[PDB]
Amino acid sequence: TTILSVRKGDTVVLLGDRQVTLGERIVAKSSACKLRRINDDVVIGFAGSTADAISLMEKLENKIGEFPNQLTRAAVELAKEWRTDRALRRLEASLIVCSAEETLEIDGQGNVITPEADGIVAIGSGGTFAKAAARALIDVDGYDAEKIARKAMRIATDIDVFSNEHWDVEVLE
Amino acid sequence: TTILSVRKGDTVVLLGDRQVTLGERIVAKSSACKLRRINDDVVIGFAGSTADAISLMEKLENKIGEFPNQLTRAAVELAKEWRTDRALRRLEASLIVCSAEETLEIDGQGNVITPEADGIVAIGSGGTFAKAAARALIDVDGYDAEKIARKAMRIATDIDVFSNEHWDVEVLE
Amino acid sequence: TTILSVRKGDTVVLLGDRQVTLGERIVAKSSACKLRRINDDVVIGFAGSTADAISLMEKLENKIGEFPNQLTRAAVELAKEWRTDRALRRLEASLIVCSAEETLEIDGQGNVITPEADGIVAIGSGGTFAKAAARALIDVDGYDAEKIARKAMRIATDIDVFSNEHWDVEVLE
Amino acid sequence: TTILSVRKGDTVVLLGDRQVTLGERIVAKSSACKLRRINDDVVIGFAGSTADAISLMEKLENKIGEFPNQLTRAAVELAKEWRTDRALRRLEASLIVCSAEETLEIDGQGNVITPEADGIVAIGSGGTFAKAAARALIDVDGYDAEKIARKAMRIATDIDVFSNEHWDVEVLE
Amino acid sequence: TTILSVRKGDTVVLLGDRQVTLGERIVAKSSACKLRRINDDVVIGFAGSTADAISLMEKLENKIGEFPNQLTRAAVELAKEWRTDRALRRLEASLIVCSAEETLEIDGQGNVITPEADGIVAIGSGGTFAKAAARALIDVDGYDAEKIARKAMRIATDIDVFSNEHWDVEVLE
Amino acid sequence: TTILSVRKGDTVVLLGDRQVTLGERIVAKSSACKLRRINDDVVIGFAGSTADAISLMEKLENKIGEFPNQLTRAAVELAKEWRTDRALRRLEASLIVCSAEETLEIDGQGNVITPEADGIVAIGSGGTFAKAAARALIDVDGYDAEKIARKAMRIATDIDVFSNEHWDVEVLE
Amino acid sequence: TTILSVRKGDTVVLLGDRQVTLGERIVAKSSACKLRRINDDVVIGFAGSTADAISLMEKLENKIGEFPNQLTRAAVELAKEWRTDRALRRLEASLIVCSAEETLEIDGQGNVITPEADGIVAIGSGGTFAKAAARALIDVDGYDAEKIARKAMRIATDIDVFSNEHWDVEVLE
Amino acid sequence: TTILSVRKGDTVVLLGDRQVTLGERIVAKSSACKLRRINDDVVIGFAGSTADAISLMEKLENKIGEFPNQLTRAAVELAKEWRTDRALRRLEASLIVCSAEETLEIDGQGNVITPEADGIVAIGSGGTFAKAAARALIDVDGYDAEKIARKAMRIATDIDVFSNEHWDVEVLE
Amino acid sequence: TTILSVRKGDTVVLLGDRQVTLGERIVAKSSACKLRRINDDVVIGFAGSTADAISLMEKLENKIGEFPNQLTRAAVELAKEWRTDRALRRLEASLIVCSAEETLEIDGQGNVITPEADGIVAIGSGGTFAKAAARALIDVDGYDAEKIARKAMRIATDIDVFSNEHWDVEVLE
Amino acid sequence: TTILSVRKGDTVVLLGDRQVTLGERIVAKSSACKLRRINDDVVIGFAGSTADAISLMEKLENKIGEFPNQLTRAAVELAKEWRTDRALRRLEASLIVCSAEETLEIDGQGNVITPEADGIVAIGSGGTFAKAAARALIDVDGYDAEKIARKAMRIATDIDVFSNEHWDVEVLE
Amino acid sequence: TTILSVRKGDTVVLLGDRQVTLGERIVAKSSACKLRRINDDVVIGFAGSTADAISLMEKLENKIGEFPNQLTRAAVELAKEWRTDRALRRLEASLIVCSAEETLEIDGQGNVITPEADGIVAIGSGGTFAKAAARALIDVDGYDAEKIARKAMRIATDIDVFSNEHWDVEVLE
Ligand SMILES: [Mg+2]
Ligand SMILES: [Mg+2]
Ligand SMILES: [Mg+2]
Ligand SMILES: [Mg+2]
Ligand SMILES: [Mg+2]
Ligand SMILES: [Mg+2]
Ligand SMILES: [Mg+2]
Ligand SMILES: [Mg+2]
Ligand SMILES: [Mg+2]
Ligand SMILES: [Mg+2]
Ligand SMILES: [Mg+2]
Repeated sequence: TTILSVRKGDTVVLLGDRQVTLGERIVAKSSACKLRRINDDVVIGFAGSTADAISLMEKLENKIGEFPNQLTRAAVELAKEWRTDRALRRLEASLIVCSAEETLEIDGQGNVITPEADGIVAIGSGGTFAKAAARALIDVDGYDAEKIARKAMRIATDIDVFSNEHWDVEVLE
Repeated sequence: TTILSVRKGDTVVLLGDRQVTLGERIVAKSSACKLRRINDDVVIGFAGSTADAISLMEKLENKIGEFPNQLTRAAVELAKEWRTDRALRRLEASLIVCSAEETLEIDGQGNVITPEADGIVAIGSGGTFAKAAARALIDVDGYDAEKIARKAMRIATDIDVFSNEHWDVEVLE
Repeated sequence: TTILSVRKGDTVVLLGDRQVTLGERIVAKSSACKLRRINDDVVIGFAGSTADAISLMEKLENKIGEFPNQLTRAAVELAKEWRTDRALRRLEASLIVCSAEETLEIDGQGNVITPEADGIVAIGSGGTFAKAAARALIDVDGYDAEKIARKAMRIATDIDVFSNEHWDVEVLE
Repeated sequence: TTILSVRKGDTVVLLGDRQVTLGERIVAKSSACKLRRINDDVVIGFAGSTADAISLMEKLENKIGEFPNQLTRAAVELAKEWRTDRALRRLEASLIVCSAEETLEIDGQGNVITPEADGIVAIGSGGTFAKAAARALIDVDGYDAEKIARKAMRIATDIDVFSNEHWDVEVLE
Repeated sequence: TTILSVRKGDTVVLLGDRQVTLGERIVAKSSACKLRRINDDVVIGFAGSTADAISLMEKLENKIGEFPNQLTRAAVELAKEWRTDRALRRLEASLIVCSAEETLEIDGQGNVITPEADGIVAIGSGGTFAKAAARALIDVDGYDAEKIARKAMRIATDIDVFSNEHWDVEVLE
Repeated sequence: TTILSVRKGDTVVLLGDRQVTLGERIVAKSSACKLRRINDDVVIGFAGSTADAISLMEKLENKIGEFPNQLTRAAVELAKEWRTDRALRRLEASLIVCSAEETLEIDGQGNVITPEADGIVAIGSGGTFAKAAARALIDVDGYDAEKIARKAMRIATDIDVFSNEHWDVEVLE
Repeated sequence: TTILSVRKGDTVVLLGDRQVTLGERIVAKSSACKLRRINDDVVIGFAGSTADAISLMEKLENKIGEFPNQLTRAAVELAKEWRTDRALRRLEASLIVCSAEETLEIDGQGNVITPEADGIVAIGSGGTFAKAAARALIDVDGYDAEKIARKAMRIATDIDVFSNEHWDVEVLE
Repeated sequence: TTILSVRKGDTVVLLGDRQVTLGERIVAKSSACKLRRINDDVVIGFAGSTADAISLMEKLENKIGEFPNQLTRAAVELAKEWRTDRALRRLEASLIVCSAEETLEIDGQGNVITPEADGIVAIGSGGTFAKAAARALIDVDGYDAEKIARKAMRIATDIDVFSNEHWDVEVLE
Repeated sequence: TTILSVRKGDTVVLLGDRQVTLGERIVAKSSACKLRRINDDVVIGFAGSTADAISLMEKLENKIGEFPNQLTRAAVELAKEWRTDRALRRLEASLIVCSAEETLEIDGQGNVITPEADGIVAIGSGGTFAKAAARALIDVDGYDAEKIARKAMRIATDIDVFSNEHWDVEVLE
Repeated sequence: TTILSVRKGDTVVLLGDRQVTLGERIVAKSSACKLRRINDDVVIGFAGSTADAISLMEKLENKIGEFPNQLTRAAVELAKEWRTDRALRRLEASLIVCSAEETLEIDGQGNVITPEADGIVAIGSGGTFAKAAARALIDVDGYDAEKIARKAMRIATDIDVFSNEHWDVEVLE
Repeated sequence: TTILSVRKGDTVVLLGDRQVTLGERIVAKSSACKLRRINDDVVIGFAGSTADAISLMEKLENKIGEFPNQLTRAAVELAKEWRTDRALRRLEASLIVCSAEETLEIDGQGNVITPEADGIVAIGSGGTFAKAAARALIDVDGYDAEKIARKAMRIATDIDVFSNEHWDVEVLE
């Protein structure tokens, strides 16, 4: 999987590939969407199984419900619960949560990561390749957020045998 | 095990072999049915033990009871429960769920997989071989769903030492 | 251990050897009975320790109590419980359950296995050898159920270092 | 450890050595008693730690309280509980239970073993050596139960680096 | 694999199935012959890869060349070399060597096994099942060597997921 | 990797993908040719590293040099050497060798495999998927060897994360 | 395996059972001789495969050839070679070497063991049980060497699942 | 991670680096703060994930709430709970707790460590290097607490591949 | 750690070193007291973490509260609880408990060990060295309890890399 | 380590960082050069230890000596030797070999990899990140080879905890 | 072990502790010298066993003999041989080689490390602690090389349970 978010200027994008892999060996679906809206202001992308990811999304919605305009706090509360709940701990996933304003990466080790100044966040087997590629373009004139994101996904997914070339795209802002 | 579903035209079929293997070594039964009807509109096939599969079937019936004509939703709710319930998580199985309209694959990793456009879904040690074979025939003139499914089962079960040549067949639509 | 059941004609037999082995290397008892009656219609043989086997027998009696004339259903319910109960899952055993009418094999993987048409079921380290031997004799004129079972036990228990030549015998139907 | 019981004629003996070993390496006590009376009619010897063994003794007393003159049943009920109780299962021990009439060996695998006709039972790292030695003497004129037991302990404990030459002795029956 | 030899009366047979399995998972060929003649008086069947088996056959021919009418000695010399040669020891195979007069089983553990009085020898994942089945029939009137062998192969190969129903047959003697 | 050969009619084809994967994780080259001609009559494809595959190719050329029109024999001699040479045994590869007349698969387990009647052979992580797909089309009117091979490669390489969509093609015949 | 030697008075006996076990689970031969003469004065019994044991026997003959009337030295030289030769070190076996005068046990750890004053030596899975039994009888009036050895083999082989009741016997010294 | 506290004179400092590392191989954030105030008198630094560390911080706040002016006791009570709570035990973290007066190190092994007279405490992969460096400077004229801490962080974080050069600083007192 | 108790004459001493080691690699504190008084008559030393040891101390105080002048009984009850409580079982520690009259060693294996006649008890990585040294001096004229204990601690802590030369001393008694 | 080569236009650059890491955890040198010239036309960079890398360099010089103007062939011959030589196979390294004309990557798996059309090759823990970054810039106006390489090294070495910011640079062309 | 070298000004020192540890557990000698002169200009310290270290010293003397005033080259040639010689590779050691002019660290991974500008090099379990401490003092007025080295050794050896407080000292330059 490769989920990438680039914020540049008045815009932020989120991309994910669509490959589901079994046994680290075979592609079982090449057209699975890994991004979900949860309102007008917030989208989220996931690496991990449908069930794991969705269970964690729902718990996150509850944390946004409780802390309505502190995205970061909700994220942290989610991570806290995730690490202490026996059930949740049996799940593997990583999430990126995106608003017009903030972007957060949350994993099952309990890290809650915001971008450096460059506005770049990524998860998945392909994520680091994407981050690298994006960073190469972040300060180059003519490259808006989307263009950066697309070129980086191409590069990352070409590299990552566990990610494909078919992407979902969200934009905010 | 090999369970295969092919949807072509106004018809969908589901096939499963009948081999039960112990210790990945020996055949203990060559005549076990791996398909269950649960009403007029829905059949389901399983890879895994009688007990594990059935326990998961029953939880799925409950999810259909609660979400009566959203087969996909029921599947997703099942997967959610399966991944978070301590007990269910100790079970190994995979399911394919078939209606006139939809087909879903659900596993214990929490994946919920629908076919690509070709209408093909399969699980079990033989499943991917069957999917490959079916995809070779999906767009070929003269091959309806049943004929495709039978030829692919022959091929896949000939290859998979854990699947046999005796099949159960369901048809819908 | 070797527990074998052969049904031929209007007769069924159940045999078990009497060896208890420790550490997979030394015989601690050569005279342990591995068969138990639980009413007039039903006997049961076990591979596994006295305690594990009996605990599972008692849970099975309860399942027969709840589903009085569906031996098969009780068996399945037992298997279901066995697979989902944390405690039961820590036990190693396999059972064969015999009535005049039905014979079932239940193991800790959650399989519930009925014989093929040949009426033969067996468990234990020696079970598959016994099954093979019995099958060779099932359709031969002059061999009733008991005679088949005895010859197959000789053969299987000669081969299995974990089974001995001393057998308990039940007859029904 | 070596605990040995020999029943011959109108007499039964129980012996245990007195060595406590740590880390399978060093002797921490050479004068620990491994036998306990629990009334006039019943003694018991243990292999395993003081705490484990005693916890299991107490549960056994309760089983004798409930089944007052079925020593064998109590033993079996104890084994049943031991195997299903999460807590008890974390204990390592083996026990021999002796009355004028019966002798039983119970372990943490859930075996409940009575002697063959020769009246010999043993547990511990040294137990099998002792059994062998005792059996050599069981049918020899001039050797009563005690004499057999002592000679066998000498032999077994000389062999077993985890047992010593200092023994506790009980006689009944 | 299943290679079986039955000697009864003035006749001996050797059978082998034809399944080649990769990764203990998939059938790569269902029509591979596992028997070789090496002159008028001697045939040999193998479990193991073409290359391993043949390399060992050739070394065996050399041992027969050197010890021309002591089949048993040749076998033993082969086993001796096989166990001490670094190269040969990296091979996995088992062989059965058959003449009008003698039958020997040789493996990579260095065992050299001749039949018991019943004239039955077998190797391969299926071998023991076959032996069991054959032994059940060895003393039954009407069953010559071939008939026994065929029925046993059916039974064994039906059981062994790593053996198939297509057999090669040699007869001597 | 996916290397596939289909012989139908007076024609045989050989295809290989071009992906090189490191650490089972990342694509390091997407344009590597895995097929080599060695004269006018013989081509060969490999799964494995450039160095391992080539070393084995050269030893195979020598075997053809020595046994000029027994392709099968050369293959077998190669396999024999490969399995007994200490150095060669440290290599991982699989080969398919193709002439107008014969096709062979050789691996590092020492198997030498010829097609069944359907004329199909394949190796690599994607090979079995390709074989399945090809077999589905082998007897269907309109599908010559090349067309079969291309469709099966699409299917297999779409499935195998370790194979790509860029193929080299040889034809003979 | 159980090989036992008892020296009492002006007599020494050597016994071995005849069971060959594969995979530590099935008996492949119940009639294999584990004793070999090598001249008029010296016999030897082995635990381990025919090939390993014989290879080591032959090296021992050479050591006796070089040190003709120091049985003990030959034994030690053999052990020395066995421990330093790469090839020999890959073999599993233990030997007992018997003359009218001396008895030695040699293993693959490089121990060379002579009896205590009681004249008893034993190897194999069953060896220590046999030693224990023999020691119980060594000093009892009426038991000559053979009688002791036979009773101890019964006892040890009854206990050892890897030894049987069929014995070869040599007498000297 | 490197968290360091140096107390010298009427001043104490606490430093932490800002690197978050994934998979022990890649830096995911170089600007994460690892220090938290919890009132006017007490700050705390952590090695471990945001979620684990914060969960443990909150439990510590509760312990300070219950034992208001025994920092050391709270620390010990926290450690006690941490070691006995199933959930907490699944977390990896280490903490340093600092007041004007006391400094404590608490880890998941249940150690509660106060500085030696030199006033130095440190945790993390880099902690022991920092301790070593600080100790070299503790008694040297001209080096106040901050200066010592800064130089030791440079040194330790230069060495530790899992710590970076960007530090957060607290001073008390 | 090294905790040692020597009782000689009308005096008993208890000593412990002060080293705390992390990761079996580094000294984190060289001045940690490992002895605690709990009233006028009883002191106790521990090997293990502050938290584990203290938790177990407190449970021991409760056992003394309940069995006020049976120190041995309290110890045994503690051990019983410790071995059956899920939480306590996750702790590693060993204790020595000392009164004017009795001395006991308790570990997490559930052993409860009293001295031999020589009045010596010790725990920790250095404990057995200390016991050896003390036993060498126990019967030598001029050496009272304290002098013995000090010399043995020197010797043992010089040897044990996990114990240091700084000791806490208690005397009774 | 990060070694990167970018060829763009009539220029090629080769960069390597200078960090040497021990135990995958501490930096032992931050100023080690990982590039070596070997004549006027050819430079080479290495990941791996000085000794391993240099040993392999010297063998490569010999291969260039033997195949003077086929850089690619030398590389392949080196890889061949490296994979078959027992000694060389014990070394861990990867190399990049650069001339004005060709660039090759050689590893210990025996891969020999040339760049895609983009002219980019990289090895080391950081290599794939550098490749990703370089690829993002390869086709952008204003970025010559050096500028691309420098920016990609910054990015990759920022990410790779096993690479640093200090680089050696060669230019050809 | 801790071997440390500090070069400052016109002077270089080399120190080593004297502790030999067995089984990572016990000190077997506290007075072993780990430094050797090999002429007037060169000393060397080692971590590792006497035999390993000395064998490697001798090979190094030969390399200095061959490259008389290129200390660095000799070191590199030694490392080269060490990594390719089968025998040498079975040794564990690390060395520091010191002259008036150069200092080199050589290990069994094949690294050859010279100091950074600060002139500090160290090996052994304690080495990194020493390096850290030394670096803290390197630029501080009043601290010559020896004084730095001594203070760092104190600190490092106090930390490292595998190093002691007794040091050997050489001075040059
Ligand atoms: Mg890809
Ligand atoms: Mg099949
Ligand atoms: Mg048997
Ligand atoms: Mg002893
Ligand atoms: Mg089969
Ligand atoms: Mg693919
Ligand atoms: Mg036996
Ligand atoms: Mg750093
Ligand atoms: Mg010490
Ligand atoms: Mg870095
Ligand atoms: Mg120290």
